[PDB]
Amino acid sequence: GSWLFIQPFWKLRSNGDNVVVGDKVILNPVNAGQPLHASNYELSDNAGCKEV
Amino acid sequence: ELDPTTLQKTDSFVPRNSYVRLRHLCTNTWIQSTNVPIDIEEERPIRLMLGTCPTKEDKEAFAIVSVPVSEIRDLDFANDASSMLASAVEKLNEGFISQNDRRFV
Amino acid sequence: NSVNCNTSWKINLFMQFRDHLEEVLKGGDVVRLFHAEQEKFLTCDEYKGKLQ
Repeated sequence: GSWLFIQPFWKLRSNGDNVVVGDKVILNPVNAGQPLHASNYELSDNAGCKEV
Repeated sequence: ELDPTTLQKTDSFVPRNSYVRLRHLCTNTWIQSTNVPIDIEEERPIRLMLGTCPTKEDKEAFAIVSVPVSEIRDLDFANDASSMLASAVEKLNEGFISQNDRRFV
Repeated sequence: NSVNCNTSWKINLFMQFRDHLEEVLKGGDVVRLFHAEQEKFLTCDEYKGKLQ
């Protein structure tokens, strides 16, 4: 489950291109296939922290 | 002015088919695509306005695609042939065309 | 026309032979501007009475 695909969030970047620091990317779990997401749900125990 | 979107060889020549970001030197503003159509009156607008803004966005980048010289030559030949045939059409409409003009046509 | 004269032709170097390579962006080349994000080609044409 730790395996993750780094994918281009910008159309300019294409598969096989070198990742450049400061570039927005998409992290897709290989097995799950659903990209990570910083949801707006807030944890009850912790204040101001939102689940990923 | 052009700004690279990726690492370049010590500011060497601009490579062919390379993504670039355009900026206006006089204003120091970068280009950007806007959704405000230019032909809203048309039932299916196809023209989208572009504008230059002081802030730069990495997403807004225009790639330069090289066109073969053969395509440009064919386009120029087509335009010249269209012009000559228009002239011949005008001559025929006038009712008189010279024999040499007919041979050229 | 070809005839005896005193006319002289001043050669001006527009581009050197070394610079005449197809792997680089050269001045005078015909290019197309393509917006990667919207996947559209920049166009210039007359809409009503003016070029836009």
